[PDB]
Amino acid sequence: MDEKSTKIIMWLKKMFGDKPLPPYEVNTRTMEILYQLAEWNEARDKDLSLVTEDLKLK
Amino acid sequence: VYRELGSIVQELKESGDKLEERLTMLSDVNLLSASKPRSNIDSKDLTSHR
Repeated sequence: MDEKSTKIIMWLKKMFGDKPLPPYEVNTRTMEILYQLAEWNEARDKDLSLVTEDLKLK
Repeated sequence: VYRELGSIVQELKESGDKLEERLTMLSDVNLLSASKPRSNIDSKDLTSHR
């Protein structure tokens, strides 16, 4: 739980940049949802980067 | 007679050199027909890697 939590906090820091992370209720459910979202975003960002670079080449 | 023979040898030599250069060029592996596509993806093929 401690690893997933770290991944979420890092991911939120990346998404919100220089803006202070908004306070939210940290419970088992909110963490799971955020974790799924973080995994999904990371996987999609990777895919979109590869597509964007290819389109430049094309 | 020496000058005339000398000119003929030079012409034949220049032609010979130019032929060797062209043959070397035509023997380049990249120009030679459809070698069966390579089984491995070339490092230069960025699209297939992506």
